[PDB]
Amino acid sequence: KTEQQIADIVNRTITPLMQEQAIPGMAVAVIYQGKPYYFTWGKADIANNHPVTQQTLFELGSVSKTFNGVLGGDAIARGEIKLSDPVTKYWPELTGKQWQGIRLLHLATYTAGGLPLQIPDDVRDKAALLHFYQNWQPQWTPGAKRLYANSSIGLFGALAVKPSGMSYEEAMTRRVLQPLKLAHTWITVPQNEQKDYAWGYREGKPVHVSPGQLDAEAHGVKSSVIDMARWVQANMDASHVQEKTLQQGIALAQSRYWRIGDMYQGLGWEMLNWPLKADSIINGSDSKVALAALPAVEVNPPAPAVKASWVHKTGSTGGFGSYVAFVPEKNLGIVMLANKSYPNPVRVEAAWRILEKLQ
Repeated sequence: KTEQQIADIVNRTITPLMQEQAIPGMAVAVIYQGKPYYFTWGKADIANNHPVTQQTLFELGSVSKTFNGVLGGDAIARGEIKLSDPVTKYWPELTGKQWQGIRLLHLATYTAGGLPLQIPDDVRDKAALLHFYQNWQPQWTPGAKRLYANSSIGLFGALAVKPSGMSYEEAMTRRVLQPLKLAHTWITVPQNEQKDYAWGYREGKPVHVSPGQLDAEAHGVKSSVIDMARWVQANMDASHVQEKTLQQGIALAQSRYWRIGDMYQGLGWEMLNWPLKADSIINGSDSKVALAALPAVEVNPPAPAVKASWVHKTGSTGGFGSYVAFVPEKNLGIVMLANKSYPNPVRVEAAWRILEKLQ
């Protein structure tokens, strides 16, 4: 209930997590009764002894897919695209017969038929990207199986913005970031903000890898703890969001498009019915399960966003580990940002422990 109790609950979980996982720096935001509480620990840059602050930028990895889903939802609300539209409507160059029957819905929800996890490192331009998709051989018919893939949701983001006439980063900045006042959220970090951009660590060493094709769409957002708290607030309850297409896009990203066991696939967001057993989300986050091709069950028509849900997303990069989770029915949420990638089951367990103790 009190700020001191919230602080005690958060510190009791995060301090031993950082010690056990050898995390150099972390920033956490808790949304409790719709209000944000911010916490920072450790170092953004070990060698220069820079501390984590409320302005520190962390790489979100796959949490970037939530921004992709919402921008896609906003495009639907504008009347620019429809999830039922064929992929070929936005990329007429994809003449391959295997692309007939594949819709934007399938790209957004990993159900196109076995698109690969990543874009190959040698595919470095649009013609090479076209050749890659043109020669891709599906494993299953569209809608049969869900197989998590950056080449799937990455292409959804790229195509969703085509009617806008803007690049993906520009459409994301104008349509999502600026209206929600996310002033410390970037895809390309400007030179003047490099001083706040944390270093990611792997095996005790600073790591940096240049971005590849579709990185912005699938995995390229960087954000601060304050903006991530604002992102969770807006996604939990968009009633204050003045821009209607964005309010509607947020709601569309939490619609239930497919059922995969106990999980429901949204646009970027993944949801489970609330209340639930902690083991479902913890075991569910293990990469062996998360990356598995599993039968997908279409929800006809998509079920509108359910308030009684555990809505979440994990994400990592070579040097970062992030996790966001929220329960709209309880006006309760958490953001966990770290400059070391650590096991997903460990993130989910720590988030569950904090949110269980707060409720």
